Amino acid sequence: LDPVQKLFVDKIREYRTKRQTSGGPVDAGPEYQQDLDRELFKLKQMYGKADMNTFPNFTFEDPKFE
Amino acid sequence: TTGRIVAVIGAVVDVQFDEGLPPILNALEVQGRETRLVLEVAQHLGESTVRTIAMDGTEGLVRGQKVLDSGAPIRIPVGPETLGRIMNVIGEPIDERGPIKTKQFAAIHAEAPEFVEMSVEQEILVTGIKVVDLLAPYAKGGKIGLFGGAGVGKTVLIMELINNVAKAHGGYSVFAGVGERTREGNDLYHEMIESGVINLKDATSKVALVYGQMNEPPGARARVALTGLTVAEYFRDQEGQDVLLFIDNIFRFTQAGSEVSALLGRIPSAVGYQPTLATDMGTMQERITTTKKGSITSVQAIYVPADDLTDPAPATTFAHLDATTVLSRAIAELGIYPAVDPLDSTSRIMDPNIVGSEHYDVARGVQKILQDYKSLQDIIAILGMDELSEEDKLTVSRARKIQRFLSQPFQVAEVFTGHLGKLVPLKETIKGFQQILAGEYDHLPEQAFYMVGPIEEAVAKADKLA
Amino acid sequence: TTGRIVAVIGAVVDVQFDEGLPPILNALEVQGRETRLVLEVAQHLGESTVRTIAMDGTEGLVRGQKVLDSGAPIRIPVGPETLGRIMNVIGEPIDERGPIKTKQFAAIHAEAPEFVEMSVEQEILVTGIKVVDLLAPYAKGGKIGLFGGAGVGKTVLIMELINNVAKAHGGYSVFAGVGERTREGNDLYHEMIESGVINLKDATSKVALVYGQMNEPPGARARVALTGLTVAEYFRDQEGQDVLLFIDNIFRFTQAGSEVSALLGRIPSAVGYQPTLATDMGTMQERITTTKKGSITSVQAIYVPADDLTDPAPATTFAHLDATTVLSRAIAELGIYPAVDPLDSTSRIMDPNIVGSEHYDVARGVQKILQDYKSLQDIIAILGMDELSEEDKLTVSRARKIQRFLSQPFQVAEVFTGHLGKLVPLKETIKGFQQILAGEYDHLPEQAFYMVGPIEEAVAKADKLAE
Amino acid sequence: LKSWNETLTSRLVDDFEKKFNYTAQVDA
Amino acid sequence: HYLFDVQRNNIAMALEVTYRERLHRVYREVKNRLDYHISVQNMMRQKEQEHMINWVEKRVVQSISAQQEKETIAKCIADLKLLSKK
Amino acid sequence: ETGRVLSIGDGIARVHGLRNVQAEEMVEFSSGLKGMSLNLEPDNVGVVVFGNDKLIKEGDIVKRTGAIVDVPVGEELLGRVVDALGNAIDGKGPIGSKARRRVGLKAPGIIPRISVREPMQTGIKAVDSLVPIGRGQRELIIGDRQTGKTSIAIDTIINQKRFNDGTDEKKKLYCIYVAIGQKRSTVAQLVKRLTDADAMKYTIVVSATASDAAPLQYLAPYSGCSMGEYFRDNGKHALIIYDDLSKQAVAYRQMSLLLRRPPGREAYPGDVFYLHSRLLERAAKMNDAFGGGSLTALPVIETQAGDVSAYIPTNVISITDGQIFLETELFYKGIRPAINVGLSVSRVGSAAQTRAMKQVAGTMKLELAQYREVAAFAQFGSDLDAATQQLLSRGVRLTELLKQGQYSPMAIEEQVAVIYAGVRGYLDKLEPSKITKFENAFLSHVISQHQALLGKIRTDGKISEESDAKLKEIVTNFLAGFEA
Ligand SMILES: Nc1ncnc2c1ncn2[C@@H]1O[C@H](COP(=O)(O)OP(=O)(O)NP(=O)(O)O)[C@@H](O)[C@H]1O
Ligand SMILES: Nc1ncnc2c1ncn2[C@@H]1O[C@H](COP(=O)(O)OP(=O)(O)NP(=O)(O)O)[C@@H](O)[C@H]1O
Ligand SMILES: Nc1ncnc2c1ncn2[C@@H]1O[C@H](COP(=O)(O)OP(=O)(O)O)[C@@H](O)[C@H]1O
Ligand SMILES: [Mg+2]
Ligand SMILES: [Mg+2]
Ligand SMILES: [Mg+2]
Repeated sequence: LDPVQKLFVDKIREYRTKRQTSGGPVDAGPEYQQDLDRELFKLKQMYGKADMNTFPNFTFEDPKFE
Repeated sequence: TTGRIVAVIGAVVDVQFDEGLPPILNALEVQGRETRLVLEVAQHLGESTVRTIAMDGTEGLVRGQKVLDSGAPIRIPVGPETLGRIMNVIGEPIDERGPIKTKQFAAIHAEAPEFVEMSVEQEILVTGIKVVDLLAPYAKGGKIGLFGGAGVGKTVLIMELINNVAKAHGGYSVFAGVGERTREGNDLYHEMIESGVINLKDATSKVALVYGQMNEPPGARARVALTGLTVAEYFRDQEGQDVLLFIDNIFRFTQAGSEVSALLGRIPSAVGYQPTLATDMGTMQERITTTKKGSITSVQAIYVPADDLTDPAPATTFAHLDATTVLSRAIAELGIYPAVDPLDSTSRIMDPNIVGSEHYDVARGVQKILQDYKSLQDIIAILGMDELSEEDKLTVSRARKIQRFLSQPFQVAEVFTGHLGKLVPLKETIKGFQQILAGEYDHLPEQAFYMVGPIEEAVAKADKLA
Repeated sequence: TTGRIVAVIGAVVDVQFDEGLPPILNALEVQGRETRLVLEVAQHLGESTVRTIAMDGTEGLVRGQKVLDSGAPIRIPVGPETLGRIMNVIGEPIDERGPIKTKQFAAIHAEAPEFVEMSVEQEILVTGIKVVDLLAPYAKGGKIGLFGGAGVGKTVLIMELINNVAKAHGGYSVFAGVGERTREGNDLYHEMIESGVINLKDATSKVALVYGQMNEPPGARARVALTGLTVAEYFRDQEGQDVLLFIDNIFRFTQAGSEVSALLGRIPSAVGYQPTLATDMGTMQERITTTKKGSITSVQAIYVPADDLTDPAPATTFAHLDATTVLSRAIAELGIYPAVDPLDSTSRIMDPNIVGSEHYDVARGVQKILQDYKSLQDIIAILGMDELSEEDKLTVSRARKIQRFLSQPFQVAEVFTGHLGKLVPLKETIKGFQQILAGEYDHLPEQAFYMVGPIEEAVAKADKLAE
Repeated sequence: LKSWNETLTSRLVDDFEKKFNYTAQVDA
Repeated sequence: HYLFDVQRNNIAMALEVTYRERLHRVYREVKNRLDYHISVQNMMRQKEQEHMINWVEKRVVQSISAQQEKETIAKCIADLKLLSKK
Repeated sequence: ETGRVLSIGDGIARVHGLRNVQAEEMVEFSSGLKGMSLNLEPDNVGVVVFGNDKLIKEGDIVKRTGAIVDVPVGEELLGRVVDALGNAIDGKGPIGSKARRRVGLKAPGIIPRISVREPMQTGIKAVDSLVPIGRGQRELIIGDRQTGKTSIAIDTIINQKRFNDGTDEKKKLYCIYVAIGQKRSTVAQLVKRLTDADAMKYTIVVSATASDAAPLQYLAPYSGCSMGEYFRDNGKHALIIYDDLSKQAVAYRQMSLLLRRPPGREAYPGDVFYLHSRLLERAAKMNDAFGGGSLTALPVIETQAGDVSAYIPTNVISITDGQIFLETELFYKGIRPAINVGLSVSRVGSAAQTRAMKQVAGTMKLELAQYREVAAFAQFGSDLDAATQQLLSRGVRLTELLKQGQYSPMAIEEQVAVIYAGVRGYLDKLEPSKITKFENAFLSHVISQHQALLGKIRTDGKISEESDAKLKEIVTNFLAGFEA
């Protein structure tokens, strides 16, 4: 309990050189981008395919009958 | 690394690794045959030996013979470069059309959709099959089960559904043939090329085919159910798409299990089945599902051994469905096709709040007169029709019409029925029965309602006789 | 000596002994428990090891844990200071009233009353329950059995039995609930304190309670009945007394035996009972008996697994009885409680030279007519009633009356029935039926016999239903 | 006809907040 | 006109149900066109913070494997085990 | 601290070491996986893995926990949805689990208890009149699949709104709902059903399903019990529903067979009775000296083709304090909820109703087991005396009464209302084909008019000649106003 409270510090001498290193998600390589597009399709699914930045116009429909 | 076959029996083989040892589930690779012989670890026996289930014939193997770990599960092609291609249980292609060049891969095993991912979206899926629609409707993105004994018409019914459904359907469909007839595959293939759901010319194909039929080893039948599983899985998730999964026959999966459980060394359970019939199933089964992301409407044909609806296999499977259609030899033998038991097929959406209490009312009204007829069934058999009270003489006649008007000549067996293939829309389904029930037709002969479309073809028929 | 646990599965613990290998049956002691754990020895696997059943759950034990050879078989608080007290499997009291205080103790594994000690005297114990007394009377100091499938009124019967028979009795009673419902023990304690066969104050308690319910292990249940009878075996042999021993449910004894049998090394036998279902029962029923020295009226209740009276458990139980009341689901289902099958129930003393020609001749006459009615039963209900003889619509009429007059509002069943309890003296039962049989009430309608006491109380309902 | 009578009785964020704000039976 | 009024309280009720539907349309569209970004930022703060906390791994496997002076801080903290326990 | 793995397969890990491990003590695995000791043998501990045993490999490391298995407890669980070990799975971040009870608790012996007197209402006419449950009772729901076995247990929790959204601290009933063996697609669709009707708030929902490991279904209904044991042992009222024990048993069988424990009937293991016995005893009605608190338990069993001889269904019936049978036959016949009166029993009888129900239906359970048999005897069109002409002339109407909608309980007061209508003979002259449009009116007519009478009977739970008198006209004031 006295030789362990500072080994939990090897974890923000890096957490540091990361949440400050701007210039893009660090060292990514190709992988980083592709996947951030697949989950950009399916997350663009449950909702629709129209413009998400604009206010949707409105087509309306009459009441059916059984 | 490397290890050796030390025991072989049937599809169960025992490999010894001195260095290292493959996780349970690692596809191994036999080194020494002209044929990719994947093993699949399923047990660590200790003494640095593992026990594996083959994925093909094991004639030839020898005590000795080397095996290489693949470091992974059995992994197969997934993605859109599968549509139109027939692939086997390990991903290898078998339509003799080269390889399946594809970006990514998936493993056949995989944990199942967590509780948060479930979706309670219940919307009706009309089939244009009178019994199914009127009494136990299928649900979009639901699990569907077709129960039948040998020859009652599961395969025909799955086909009719594939036709009345996956022909005019913007979205991907996967068909897994698990341990059934190889000639049924050849048949599907051609039938879907002509109709053009598969296209050899393009990548306009809308269907993927996974096949491991009743000629392949237990292991293969054991697993292939999952290969085709994995495929559908992708189209749901990495595409948030509308997937149609057809399997025929999901039973052969549990059966094949049984064949191997013996030599894997488990102790036999009820009726000889594998100890692990409920979970072996349930893992596999619960992957077939509609999640928040994508959406799978599943239709599984389920064989019933010796017509025993209590046999663990069919028996357990019921738990897993949202709509069930049960086929009885009894009915089929009276030429009532499709052979649907009206009092044994059910859907978890026959509910007025979901189908509108005109539907729910004509349904349970048919379902009632039928089950009233069924009670008289005994006295009519011993004493005869005459001893039937007057009220009851009717309950029969009406019921018997309903019985007959649930028959519907499918657009497939245009060959056995000879008759022209009808497809009846929910409206005229619900209508026609309502009328029959309110006895507008007590003046028409029975036959008049046997094998027709809407209630017109009924009243219409009745004339051509007269 | 001292021994060390070698292995543990479910309810079966093997133990190893440096020196003192305990004889089979010898109760062993588990050192180190927050509550006492005994291990009845069961076999010598050899190499100084013994397999054993636990008289409680083995949650916690550990390979090597300390076990001590208690030197002799489980021993219990046999003696007079057990009355009003709820004992258990191993003696320990559990009504919370601190040690049972006696200096006489007996092993629960006895031998059995030899041939020469057998008493041949049998005399009719009237119960006031019409059906039993008319058709299959119990006998003072004899083995009685209550057969029943689940829910047919087995347990309720035995209550209305302990209410009637065991109240107007000035001897000692020992009720032992083997393997059934804990709810139902608590339930009886308090009824038996309201009536005060158990009195918490004085020492006028006439009822020893031993208990081991469906919540305890197989070890417990397998032996709870061995205990409760050791308890009633004392009150017999000593006093020369009239001990009433009730069990509920002697079935749970063989079932309990079943559960461990597997883990004990037994190829299973038919229906999958122990290969020993037979003798296990024998060297244990053969103790619940009546010697010259004393008498024990015994009233067991037997579960019939799935109602199959041929299931090797209830089946083997029949040999060990002198009078058997068998309960019918089909009767109960018709509302005729107590659902006694007047044609599957039997007494040894249904002999005209024991109950008299009036009694006998009258029972058998009822038995007959009910049987005859059973015979017309699938003519009529499928081929027109009035197509019957004159003789037959008559033997139907009377039969259905007889059949209903056989029901009784039980005093412990008012909660269900809705009518105040009842109880008919033997001779008013004989008379009642003799009459109905004789054609004296062919005018009163059916329901008038349904659930009344003495025959007249039907002539009562005969007008009450009229105007 | 009456069953159709018993079902019915039961029933950049500032560019969205500023833009947010049958009788032929009196015959037949 | 009884058979003629179930239909006059059907139309006065078959429009009560369509005019309520169009009032929850805009909700199911509007609150959606932005509850979208409630997610296009959700997968973003997590995924990044995956590669972010994971990036930790490979820079610490580089810290011990390299730095021969991170083999001294080995025998260190570890000999402080035997002790305490006893 | 613990040792090796000898061999692994099928969720069964043999372990060479752990020499001081408690039997039934949970170990932990190399990969961070919680297991469990069950076979303490000479040279190894067979351990039932509580999850995917792919991660395990020969040689891995197994470490003791010291603890017998336990789970989260207390109000910090209500409204949630936890797996069989207590972990939350509805994605709402951990529960406030200060309270941590053991699963392996034995049940209350004889003294800690008292006769079941406390009415546990289901709001189902059928049940609350002819087979009434009471707090502390075990009443089994048994039946073929798709008969309505669940829409019983659901309709009952959904009934407990009324009491849990009020003042009276005795009438309150917190609900646990184990879900063993089912498919997530359903567990969910079901929570959604609870939520909608707004009942989810007072309701734990432990869920171990199809895909969950074997020992996890074994354990689930126990866990869900401990959670309900707290509510009773601390002076409150719990209703746990195991759905279903059939699937659980199957699971226990798997473990047992894989553990190489020689198989018995239908392959199950010997103690397959003990399993349901012990679990089901743990529901009790604690006596005042212990809290007054209760645990009513509705176990659920599923039969094949009706076969109640099946090993299991016969066991569980021998255990519970009675049961409701279901029967597809009645179902389609129109008798929804399909019950089979004559074959359903409540071993606590009226001792668990209000004296309001009791007065309208206390000898009508032995009447619809004789009007039954006395319409099956004179089925055919002939003649029968002055006594048995009426019993039929009644019953047909009476049954049209227990015919009940779904997801629409009733408060005991209203139940007494309609039951009164017939039982006292204020319907004895009406065509059955109407006895529903009738009730659906005469009960919204005497809620809009006399919240009066309901007030009394609801509260004192009885019908004094007072209350009765008012009725005696409110009724009459209706038959003559329709037909006559
Ligand atoms: N829906 C149908 N309409 C008319 N005739 C049918 C129908 N279905 C089956 N038949 C007839 O009965 C046979 C069985 O069809 P099939 O769908 O193959 O049964 P099955 O469920 O597949 N049993 P099996 O394929 O052997 O495991 C046909 O080949 C027909 O001659
Ligand atoms: N009182 C009722 N009136 C009309 N329909 C009902 C009623 N109760 C239940 N149902 C319907 O009958 C079906 C079966 O109900 P359910 O509770 O799932 O029985 P079950 O035997 O538990 N089904 P399962 O879990 O597959 O065994 C449902 O989908 C309901 O909508
Ligand atoms: N004497 C009786 N009179 C009326 N009904 C009875 C009577 N005895 C039993 N019953 C009915 O049978 C049910 C079960 O009784 P029980 O004796 O506990 O069955 P078991 O035989 O398994 O112990 C009761 O709860 C009750 O409704
Ligand atoms: Mg087929
Ligand atoms: Mg009992
Ligand atoms: Mg259910």
